[PDB]
Order: sequence, then C-alpha cells, then structure tokens
Amino acid sequence: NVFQTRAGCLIGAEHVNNSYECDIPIGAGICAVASQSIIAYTMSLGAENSVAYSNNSIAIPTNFTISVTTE
Amino acid sequence: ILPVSMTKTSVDCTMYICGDSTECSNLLLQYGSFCTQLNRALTGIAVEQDKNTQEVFAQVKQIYKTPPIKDFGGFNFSQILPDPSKRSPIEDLLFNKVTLQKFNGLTVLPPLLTDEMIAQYTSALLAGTITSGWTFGAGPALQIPFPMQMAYRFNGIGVTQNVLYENQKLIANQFNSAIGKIQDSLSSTPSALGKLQDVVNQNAQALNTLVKQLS
Amino acid sequence: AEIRASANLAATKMSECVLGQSKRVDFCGKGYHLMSFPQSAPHGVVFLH
Amino acid sequence: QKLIANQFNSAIGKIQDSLSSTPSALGKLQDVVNQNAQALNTLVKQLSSNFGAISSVLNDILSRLDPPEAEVQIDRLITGRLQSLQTYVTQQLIRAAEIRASANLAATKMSECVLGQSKRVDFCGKGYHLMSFPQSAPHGVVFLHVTYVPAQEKNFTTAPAICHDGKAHFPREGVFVSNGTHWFVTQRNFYEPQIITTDNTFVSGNCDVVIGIVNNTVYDPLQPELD
Ligand SMILES: *[C@@H]1O[C@H](CO)[C@@H](O[C@@H]2O[C@H](CO)[C@@H](O)[C@H](O)[C@H]2NC(C)=O)[C@H](O)[C@H]1NC(C)=O
Ligand SMILES: *[C@@H]1O[C@H](CO)[C@@H](O[C@@H]2O[C@H](CO)[C@@H](O)[C@H](O)[C@H]2NC(C)=O)[C@H](O)[C@H]1NC(C)=O
Ligand SMILES: *[C@@H]1O[C@H](CO)[C@@H](O)[C@H](O)[C@H]1NC(C)=O
Ligand SMILES: *[C@@H]1O[C@H](CO)[C@@H](O)[C@H](O)[C@H]1NC(C)=O
Ligand SMILES: *[C@@H]1O[C@H](CO)[C@@H](O)[C@H](O)[C@H]1NC(C)=O
Ligand SMILES: *[C@@H]1O[C@H](CO)[C@@H](O)[C@H](O)[C@H]1NC(C)=O
Ligand SMILES: *[C@@H]1O[C@H](CO)[C@@H](O)[C@H](O)[C@H]1NC(C)=O
Repeated sequence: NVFQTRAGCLIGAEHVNNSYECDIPIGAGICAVASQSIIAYTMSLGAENSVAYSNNSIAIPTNFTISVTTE
Repeated sequence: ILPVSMTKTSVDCTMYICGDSTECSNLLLQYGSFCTQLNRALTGIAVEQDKNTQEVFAQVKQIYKTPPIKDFGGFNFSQILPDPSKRSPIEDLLFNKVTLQKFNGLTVLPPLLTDEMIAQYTSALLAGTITSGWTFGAGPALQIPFPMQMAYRFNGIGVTQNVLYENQKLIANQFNSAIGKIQDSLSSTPSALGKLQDVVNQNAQALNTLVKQLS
Repeated sequence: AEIRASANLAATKMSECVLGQSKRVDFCGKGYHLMSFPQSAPHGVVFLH
Repeated sequence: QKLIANQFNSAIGKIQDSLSSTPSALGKLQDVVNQNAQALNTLVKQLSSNFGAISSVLNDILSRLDPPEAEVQIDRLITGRLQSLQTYVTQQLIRAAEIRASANLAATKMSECVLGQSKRVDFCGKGYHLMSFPQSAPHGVVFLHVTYVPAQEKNFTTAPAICHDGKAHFPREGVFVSNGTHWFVTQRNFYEPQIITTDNTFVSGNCDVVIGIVNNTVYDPLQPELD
C-alpha cells in the first residue's frame, strides 16, 4: 500500500506495529524483508529493562566468561 | 560541547545546472560521468553522518529505565533526568539556545535517528550510570547504591572511601549547587554553544553561496 | 572529515568517561574526573564532567 | 585455570568458525578497496568524453585536422581531462587522510593493547581488557581482543561500614555483603566471601556520623592464640 513518512512516502511496503532492530534505513526512525513482504516499522531502540535498584542492594557476579572479539 | 553530525544535504546535478531543460542536459552529458561522481560523494558523506551518530550514542546493548523512587543518598538528579512532560530540562535549554533550504535540487534528508530517539539513548546512558556505574558497559548491569558507587569513584582517584562517608551531605549539596549553576549559566549566558553553531552557520554559508552562484 | 574526527573524539569520550572512570588527566574536565553525564544537543552532544 | 583455558580455546575456535562462515565480515577493508577501484575506474572512463570536442581519442582528431584548427579542440580536451584528473587527485588526498587517521588509531591500539593492558574502557573490546593478538590482513590489521565478561550475578544486602566497639570499619578493597544472616567482605568483581577481620578492614572515627551503619562483630586474629 501507501505509507507516508517524514522522509517522504513509501509505497509497496506494508506498515506494521511491532519493532525490531532494523536492516535498511529510510529516515525519521523508520526502517524496513519478512514473511514474503517488505515491511516498514519504527526502530526498536534495543531491549528494555529496569535494574533492581535500592539503597542497600548490590549485585556481585559469581562466574565469568572470557570472550574473544575481532576488530 | 562537541558536534557529532552535519545536515544531510543531497543535491541533484541536472536540476541545479540545467533544470527542466533537454538541451542543457544534452550538452551536459558530453562532460561525462561528472555528476554521478558528485552525487556519490554527497551520498557518502550523508551516510557518514548516520554512522557518526550511531557510533556516538548507540553504545548501550539494552535501554535502561530509571527507578520510580529517586532517593540517591541525597544527590538530586532531577535536573538531568528526563521529564514525562515533554526530555531533560538542560536538553530543553540546549534546544532553545541553538538558532537553526529546499529550492532547486538542494534537498535536506532527515537523519535516521529522531531527536526523541537520541533522547532515549541519552536517558538509557545516564540511567545506567546512576544505578550501575560502569558495569553495564562491561557485562550485565549490576546494581549498587549511589553513595557506594561514589565511594569507589573516590577510591579510584587516590582518596580513601571514608572521606565521602563522613562528608556525604556536603558533597550532595556541592553537587546540587554545581548542577544548578550549570542550569543558570546555560539559561542566562548566551554564545556558549558557539562550537555547535559554527557547523550550522558554515553549512548555511556554503549552501547560500551555492545558491548565489546561480545568478 | 573534520566532523568525523570530532565525532570519533565524542565517541571516545562517551565510551571512556560515561561508561567508566577516566584516569588520563585533563581528558574529561579540569581536575580529577569522577563521572560524566551526556546530554543530547540539536546536532551534537554535551557532557557534564 | 583449566576452565579459563577451556573458555579461551573455545572462544578462539568460535571466532575462527564465525569468521569462516559469515560472508562480508571483512567489510571495512573491502569498502576501501572498492571505493579506490571505483575512483580509478571512473578516472579511466573519463577518457571517452569529448568535453565539447568532435572526437574523444586524440589520434583520430590529430590525424584529420590542421593544427590551427586542431589547436582549439586539443585545448578543450586538455582542459576536460586535466580537470577530471585534478578531481581524482583531490579525492585520493582526502581518502588518504582518512586512512592515515585509521592507521594512527591502529598503531595506538597495537601499542596500548598488545604491548600493554589498557584500562581505557571500550577501547579494546567489550569488557575488561586482558590481552590481544595482532593478525595480518590484506590491507589492514585485525586484533583479537580477549576480555573478561562477568556473569551470573546474585543479589546481596550491602552496608557502607560496620560499627564495632564504637568505631566505624571500612573495607580496604571490596565491599561488605550479607546473604541475610552473616556479613562478609568480597572483592567487587567476583564473589569470594571472607570473614571480616581487622587485617582486611580499617577504622576511622565513630560510627554515628555515617549513614548506613549496621552492627556486627569484627573478628580479631590476634585474640585466639593468647589462650
Ligand atoms: C562458570 O561457567 C562455566 C561455563 O562454561 C561452567 O562450566 C561448564 O558448566 C557446565 C554445567 O553443567 C558443564 O556441563 C560444563 O562441562 C562446564 N564447562 C567447562 C569448560 O567447565 C562452570 O561450571 C561455571 N562455574 C560456576 C562456579 O558456576
Ligand atoms: C549465609 O552464608 C553462611 C556461610 O556459608 C551460612 O552459614 C552456614 O550455613 C550452613 C548451612 O545451614 C551451616 O551448616 C553453617 O554452620 C553456617 N555457618 C555458620 C558460621 O553459622 C548461612 O546459612 C547463609 N545464610 C543464608 C540465609 O543463606
Ligand atoms: C496498530 O495498532 C493500532 C491500535 O493499537 C491498530 O488500530 C492498528 O490496526 C494496528 N496496525 C495494524 C497494521 O494492525
Ligand atoms: C531537586 O531540585 C529541584 C530544584 O532544584 C527540586 O524542585 C526538587 O524537589 C529536588 N529533588 C528532591 C528529591 O528534593
Ligand atoms: C534482586 O531482587 C529483585 C527484587 O527482589 C528482583 O526483581 C531481581 O531480579 C533480583 N536480581 C537478581 C539478579 O536476581
Ligand atoms: C533505605 O531506604 C529505606 C526505605 O526507602 C529506609 O527505611 C532506610 O532508612 C534507607 N537507608 C539505609 C538502609 O541506609
Ligand atoms: C548498633 O549498636 C549501637 C550500640 O549498642 C546501638 O545504639 C544501635 O541502635 C545499633 N544499631 C543497629 C541497627 O542495631
């Protein structure tokens, strides 16, 4: 169908509600294949969580993973 | 203050040079693949702007959330924490204090990240650092009370950690007074964002003289 | 290219002073650095050292 | 030691396999190779143009026209070709400056992350940096950053100081933790609880001016050998 963005108008792509990390940028936070169709969605900013903060709670690791990453 | 990006200006070649003219374009094609090169260069710097903003702000793996209770041992962070009304107050002073076209070929493209999305990155970045410290920048976020985090931050500069704990309210008052003076100086004193205004003024100057070369 | 150099400096400063405590003197503020808070700006970033 | 060595070898095997399977994992070198080749290709392709002349190749225009009349067309072809070449040289100068910045960053990273152990966070790998390995590339370098990523955190009740016998006790390194019934000193980055002694804590002043005091008995190692 036809979707209007702040970047412009994006035809041929259906607009969905849920958000993922995004592959092809368009602009104004809208990125775009999934399930035999071009979708368009606002960017997921990342996974969301809240840490269990209080004034006397500390969290200390017990184990550790050594990891090797390129650059 | 540091600048991280420009405005993404993409031009057209035949629209700027000729513009609804078949004869001018037919003479322009004798010059070769010149404006393909010019469009490629401007497209390259326009995607470099998004690369810049992503490498500055998008450093968090996950978006962190401020706790509803704000009892950080006496420290008052409500002057930099984001507000549910609109952003943080200091970001509102910055957005007001900076004093920022599309005529023929000259277009601006929007950035990939909206200003609210960059605000959500900065909210996550400064809500992780008041509830975890640096441990959300190494592994998973591990909670710690904020006087204890400030105690080890004192321990990292050569001062023993007691010195915070007998002087905690004095440090809290000094922190709050310093943040309030930052808000007052940004609210009253102008021309402090000159570094962040020179980039916009230089881009406007270059686009304006590119327009005036048409006459 | 100049903006890219300043953005690389801002990314280095954000990763080294907000995500941690910096020990290199006069990199994040005059004095001994404790912590920093980033604030968004219309075309940039500002840190509170 | 054995678990650390096994994690190291498994991580090296995983990074070999991940670089092996995934295509365009070397995009940072392939991009600069592709843009240099594209600039060179369009520099070659700017010889097909006429720039307003009647022919593109210089020998066929030189072989059919008198030098008083060939002079103007050779001059305009010279201006077009020279200005195209100057555009190419300016592009290559800016690209070489960018690659110089990248090579200075790589030299700094080799000096401070292979020859040493960097305390600049997120400069060499996500995590606390241990060591790294340089590996050659076609036109670059790849570093194998070995980092320490903590895992499996546990909640604990913490207190800033312990008031024993009217004095406030602070830890030398690490934090005071409590699983609910007892109180321990652990190092901050790994849960290894020891019993609070006077050899791993230090005193300063009375225990009433500091917020967050809990009471406990600080053990003295000097005591039980007297009896
Ligand atoms: C720390 O994590 C490591 C992750 O490898 C654990 O090691 C593995 O533990 C599982 C438990 O079922 C075993 O099946 C594997 O054989 C172990 N692998 C190795 C290489 O040791 C380790 O047990 C964890 N340690 C603690 C104290 O939790
Ligand atoms: C907190 O940790 C301590 C140390 O292990 C625990 O104390 C021991 O618990 C075991 C199991 O009941 C007993 O057999 C030992 O005699 C205890 N040691 C002492 C010195 O009393 C304690 O139970 C833990 N508390 C909680 C709530 O898990
Ligand atoms: C998205 O959600 C709104 C309300 O939550 C709904 O009206 C709309 O139909 C949804 N979009 C699609 C494509 O289903
Ligand atoms: C923080 O300061 C603001 C004004 O500076 C004040 O309105 C607010 O109540 C303070 N927060 C707390 C928790 O006292
Ligand atoms: C710490 O406790 C809170 C509340 O009991 C809980 O939500 C949180 O998951 C706990 N943290 C961990 C790491 O289990
Ligand atoms: C922590 O918070 C609780 C409730 O918010 C309060 O009763 C207590 O005095 C605080 N301080 C401590 C445990 O040092
Ligand atoms: C700690 O011990 C002192 C001295 O007996 C007492 O006054 C105080 O109430 C105690 N505090 C707690 C939290 O038990």
